[PDB]
Formats: sequence, C-alpha cells, structure tokens
Amino acid sequence: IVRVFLPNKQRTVVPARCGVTVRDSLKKALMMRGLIPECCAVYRIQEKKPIGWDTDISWLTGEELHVEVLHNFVRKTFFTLAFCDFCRKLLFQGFRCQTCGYKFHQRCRDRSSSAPNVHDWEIPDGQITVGQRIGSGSFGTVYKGKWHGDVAVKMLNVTAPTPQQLQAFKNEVGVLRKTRHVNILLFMGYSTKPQLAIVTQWCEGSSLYHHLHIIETKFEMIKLIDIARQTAQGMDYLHAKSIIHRDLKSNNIFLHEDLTVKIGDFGLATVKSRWSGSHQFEQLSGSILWMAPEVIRMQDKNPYSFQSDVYAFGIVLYELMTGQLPYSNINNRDQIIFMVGRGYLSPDLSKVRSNCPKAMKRLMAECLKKKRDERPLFPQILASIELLARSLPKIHRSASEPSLNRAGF
Amino acid sequence: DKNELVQKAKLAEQAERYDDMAACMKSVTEQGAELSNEERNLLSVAYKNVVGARRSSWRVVSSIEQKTAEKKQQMAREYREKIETELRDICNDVLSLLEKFLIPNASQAESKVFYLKMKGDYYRYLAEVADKKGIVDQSQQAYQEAFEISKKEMQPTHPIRLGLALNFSVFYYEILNSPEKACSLAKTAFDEAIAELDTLSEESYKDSTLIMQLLRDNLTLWTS
Amino acid sequence: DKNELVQKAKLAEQAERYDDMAACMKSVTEQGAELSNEERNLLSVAYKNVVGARRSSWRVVSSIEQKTEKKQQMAREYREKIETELRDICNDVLSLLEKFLIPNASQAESKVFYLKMKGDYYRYLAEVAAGDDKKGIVDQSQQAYQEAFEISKKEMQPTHPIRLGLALNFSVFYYEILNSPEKACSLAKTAFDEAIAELDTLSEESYKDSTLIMQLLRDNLTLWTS
Ligand SMILES: [Zn+2]
Repeated sequence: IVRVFLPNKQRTVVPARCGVTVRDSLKKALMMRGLIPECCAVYRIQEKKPIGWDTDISWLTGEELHVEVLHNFVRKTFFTLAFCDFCRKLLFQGFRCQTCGYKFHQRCRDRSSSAPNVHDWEIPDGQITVGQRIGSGSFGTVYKGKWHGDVAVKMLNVTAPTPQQLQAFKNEVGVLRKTRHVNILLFMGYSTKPQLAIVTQWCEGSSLYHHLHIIETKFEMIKLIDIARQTAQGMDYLHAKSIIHRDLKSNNIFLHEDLTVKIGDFGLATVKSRWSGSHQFEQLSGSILWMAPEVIRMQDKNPYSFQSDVYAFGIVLYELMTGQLPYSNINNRDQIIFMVGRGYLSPDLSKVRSNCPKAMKRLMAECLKKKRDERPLFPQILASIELLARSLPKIHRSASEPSLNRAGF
Repeated sequence: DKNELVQKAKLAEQAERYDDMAACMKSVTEQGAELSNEERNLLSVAYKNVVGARRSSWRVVSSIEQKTAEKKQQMAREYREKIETELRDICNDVLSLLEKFLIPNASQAESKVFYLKMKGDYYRYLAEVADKKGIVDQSQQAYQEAFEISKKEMQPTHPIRLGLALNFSVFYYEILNSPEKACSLAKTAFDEAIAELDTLSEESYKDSTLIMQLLRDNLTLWTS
Repeated sequence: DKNELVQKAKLAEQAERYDDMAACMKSVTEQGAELSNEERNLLSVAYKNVVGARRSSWRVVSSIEQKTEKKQQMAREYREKIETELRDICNDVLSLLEKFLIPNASQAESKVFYLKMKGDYYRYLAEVAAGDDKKGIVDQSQQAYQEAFEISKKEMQPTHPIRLGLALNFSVFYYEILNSPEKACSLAKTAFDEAIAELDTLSEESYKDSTLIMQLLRDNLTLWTS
C-alpha cells in the first residue's frame, strides 16, 4: 500500500497491486476530489525525481505521494474589452471555456491591431492637533489626530533629519501629491517644522482586516467581486505612474459604507531603508503575508519592480475568497520566512471557497504565482475582473451540461 | 443535398453564426435518413448554443429586472418578453421536431436515450422560463422516460448517462427543489464510474471525466 | 420617444446581443437631433461588433476557403453569402455616417470621431472588395482621416484618447489596406511621442483609454518593424 498527501489538508490510505501503473491506481482515488492524471504531478525522494503517470509502480511499495497540482475550446468574439492570456496582448477572437474562463492564442498572416471600444504644500505648526497613535504596521507608526479636520497624521520611525533627505522626500512627495483617484485617499500635506506627521486624509468606515476577523461578517458574493475590482483599479492607477504601494495590507484598506473601497497609507521608499549616507538599501518589515517571495529573499535590489505589488494583491484575493488568512496552521513569523522565500511553501489554494468562479481561482493561479516573470500587471488584472463582474448572471447555475472540445490538436 | 447541408453546418459551426445550423440541420432531421453520430452531435451543439446563448441573455436581463417610476422596469420587462418568445419559438422548433421525425425512427438503444435526454433538456429551459405545471411535469415525464431507459440500457460510465444523470439531477435542485434526490443521483452515478474507471477507452475518456468533474464539482457545491 | 430608444440600447448592450441594439441605434442616427458623446461610442461599438461578428465570420471562412471540387464551391458560395451581408450592413452605416450626422455638428473633436468612422467603415468595405471595386472606397476613406487627421494635429491636444484612437486606426490603415508602412511608422512614432511628453494630465480625461492605445502603438510597431 502507498500513502497520499492530498491538498485541502487531507490524506487517504490507498492500495497498490502489481502490474497496474501510476494512472489508474491513483485516479480511482484522485477523482473523488476533482483531479485527473493530466492536471497533477507527484515526485519521489531520491531530491524530487519526477514520477509521472505511465511508469509502473511494481517498484514503489511502501511509498509517500505528495499529489501537488500542476480544457474544451469553444469560440467567441469578445464584444467588451478582453485581453489574451498567453502573451497578455489585446484579444478579439479566439477560444475560451465555459468553466475555466481562460482565453488562448490563435496564431501559434498575423493580423494587426486597432482601437478598442471605450465607455508647494508647506505646513507650519499651529493647526497640528495630534491625538492617540493607532499602532505599528508596515513601515512604522501612525497617529490619529486633527489637521484641518479629522485627518490622520503619521510619524515615521527614523525621523532623524538629513538636509539632502528632505530633497529626497521632495522627490517622493511631489510625485505622490497630485495623483488623485476615486479609490486612493486624497493626500493633504506633510508636517514640516515638527517631526514628520504626514497629513493623510482620515475618514470613517471599517478596514478589510477589521471587517473579516475582528467582526468577521461576510455578504453576498456579488459584493466580493466589487472589492476585488476597485482595489484592482485603484491600485492600477498607482502603477500607471509607477508609484508602488509597497505596503498593501488588508488593514489600511477602507470601505466607504458599502459604496466603494479606498486604498491609502502607502509609499515613501525613502524613510523605508533610511539614508545611511546616499544609499537606501532596503529591508523587510511588518509581516510577510502580503509581501512577496522575491522580496523575502533579500536579494531584490528593487523589490517593488511592478510585480511584487501583484503578489500583494493576490494575498488580498485569498483573504477575500477564503475568509481566513494564509497559513493559519503555521504560526511562527521567523520560520515561515525561510519556507516561503526559497519556494518550499506556497499558500494552499485547494481550500478556497466552493461557490466562486473557476476564472478567479485561475486568477489566483497567476496573481499569486511565486515568480515575478509571469505576474499579470494590473492592466490585465483590471480588465479580467469586469469580464466576470458583468458575467455573474451567466455562470451562476449548477455545473450543467457542457459541450465537447470543438478544437483539434 | 444532405451532405450539402453538412458542409453548410460544420462551416457555420466555427463562425459564431449558429442560426445557419438551426436552418441546415433542422432540414436534415426532416428528410428521413439515418442520423449518424456526427450529425446527431451537431444537432445538440447547434441548438444548445442557439437556445443557451439566448437563455443566458435572458438571465442578465432578469438580474437587472429585479434590481429596481415604472418606466425603467417596463422597458426591461418588455425586453424580457421579447427574448422569452424567441426562446420558446427556438425551443418549440426543437420540441415539434422531436415529435415529427426524430424519436419514432430511433435506430439504436443508446441513440434514443440521447434524443430522450434532449427531450427533457429542452423542456427544462421552457419549464424554467414559465401554463406552468403542464410544462414542468412533461419535462420530468420526458426525463423519467429517459430515467427508465437509462438505468436498464445506458452504461454507468458513459457521457450521455452522466450527462443525463447530471441534467436530471440539476433538474431536481433548480426546478423540483430536491437536492437530496440530486446528490443521491450524482453520488450513485459517480461511484459506479470510479469502480469502472479501470475499463474505458481513449475515445470515451475525454468527455467522461469532464462530466464527472462537473458532476463531482456539482457534488461538492451542493454539500453545504 | 427618444430616450426610450437610448434606454433600450443600453439594455440590449447588457445581454451580449447588439444586433437588436444596432437596429435600435440605427434608428437613433435617423432621428435628426445632435448626437452626444456617451451614446456616440455606443454607435461606435454597435456596428463595430455587428460588423466584427461578420468580420470574424468572414475571416474564418476565408481561411478554410484557401485551406482546400464541389466542397470548395460550398465555401466559395457561402463566403460571398456573408460578404454581401458584410457589405450591406457596412453600406447601411456608411449611409448613416454620410447623410445624417456629419452636416449637423459644432465641435471639432466631435467631427473628428465621426470622420474617423467614415474612414473606418469605408476601410471596412475596402477589406472585402478587390482591384477596381475598392478604389472609389479607399480614396473616400483616406480623405475621411486626412480631413480629420489635419484637425487632429491642429485642434486637439495629444492626450485626448480619440486623437490616439484616430492615430492607431489611421496608422494600420496604411499598413494593411494601403500597404504603406513608412507613412504608418512615421505617423505612429510621431503620434505616440508627441503624446508621451504631455502625459502629466491624465485623470481629467480618463487615463485608461490612453495607455491601452499608447501600448497598442509600441507593440504594433514591434510587429511593424520586424
Ligand atoms: Zn494570444
């Protein structure tokens, strides 16, 4: 007999006679949870020689099997805007599927493209009414107070002045001043003469982490997509000017009374990795849930290279479609660092909610992929959501009767 | 001309122009030849998209219909009526076709199940758009006749059987409000296949697992 | 009424079926009032997808027509069956863009887009004809952009999406239809770079459409240079 280390935190004793190969013996047990000999992979200890499916198991008695997971092509003509999913260009015709949701490429003459359809701040002391500090976080301390109203000031950790560092902030505050947006919080100003209590707008409303674990109230999943879209759009604009968040958490995110999400309390890669001279070499901070595998490694000289924020978004998708944080079973800060950066551990995706579209479950297969070379930039991630944000009344039924492959390889 | 009706339907298959397969194949079923597996399949692929895409068109119009002066509602309500009548006429086209020449000349045991499966299937779309009791009970009786023929002739590891099991099961949950009947139907059909997975063919392996996958994906979904 | 036609258009847009809206919007063009921007792109999208549906229909059947003798005739006859449908609908909207909305207008940029459509749809008809049957259309299309394109480089800033929209469409007009990449390459780089120096003010006029077309220029050029 042989073991199996199933995803979804399960394990089932299974038999293994002679002659029968890998495929059927496991498939008789693999299928009970929705697998197939061509969507999974297992490895043996030697240190992981790939044990496929054709191979004979006559020499695999008393063994351990971690079954770690690795379509039918209807046609359509994408009326609304919709991007490809093999090169992430703009796609007009092409294949699809009723369940997966994944487009496919069509030239692998090569027709051209067309136009897609459509639809300074000086602040002196005197108005600074600073109150109790909220708490620590990603890059330091925050202070709820009052400046021209209920506006959240924010005092950094390393407030040690450097006359050239203020110029660096002038480089990082001027860029991060005029970028207004529907979602992003309207930044106000900076405390100049007193120590830097950044004047970032404060309002009412509950946070996302506050909304899911302190009270832990969920709604109808129609609103769930609303959260995964506006935060894909609000943070899309930040990457439109290359302004990475660098601290995307389920904490700073706000909700404007079930109307629209609001993102903020971000930026300032100068105070982070403070000037020890003329250098700003970076460091890890806060927690490593939102932060990315190639930021864990400490060897990313520019960690937020337009993709480390994509992984931060995904760790918000997982908090959206599971109601629980990642790694509620491993609760040690120092050790999870070792097992996430080197690639030994990735969030267990086979525990996600059951009543969510397969397309977004495919979105997390890329928006949470450990590599930074195949993350879909927020341009593509933004567009994908409206595709299945208006496609709610289309696949809401029970997995009925699908057609055949309709495509030949 | 029947083969001339073939090329004009397979070509229309990959054109997003399916109303040309409604015309072509409906004119093949009303000839009097033998419905081979290929043209049998194209009939299912043609109408399903023609009625399913129009069915799914109704659902989106339905969601906005319930999301509310009455001027906005009456316009959405009117469009709901317009697609509704098109749905019945594009489904009764199949329903009348089913009476005329399809079933009474069924040649094979597995074949008649395929049509008998479709009978109830096309009633289901008509049933859920609806005056009401007469349509829904006929569907079930059409399904029940498919049920009767299925268990005693249809193999337990065949896509049609599973698809009929799938459809008949999802019929219970959505229209007949009997999930316990559905999950029992799904589990029973699914389990026997798991015992029979050791014996199949590559020509039946592909579509079979997809239905079971959805059927198992259906199994997990209704558990809660 | 008028808003009932407009409202029905939006509802038809909802359900993946724009043929119903196109016949409803084609009535909107035949009203006689001043078309406005919000439903103006509804005019653009309506026939674009309706034609695109037939374009996708023609583009695939053309492939199997060349991928082949009675069977070839079946493809040959059907291909012309949809080209007439493709041409008739294009002629239906070409009548729209000629005798209906070009005369009544008072804002240059509003005239720019419709003139872009005139060059667009004439170009669309130019994709199906051959030899002599297209010269009267291609020349008509070229003037529609040239009239608008001169208004583009003069009367509107490079940030506005339509000028880039007029740029990307007009450039490909040279490569595929007119087979003149050199004027396309020069215009593409010019339109993109003259629009890359003034990207400071975006949110006041949706940044979305800009970067898509802006990106759609470089990657197109990446193909246009290889
Ligand atoms: Zn592609």
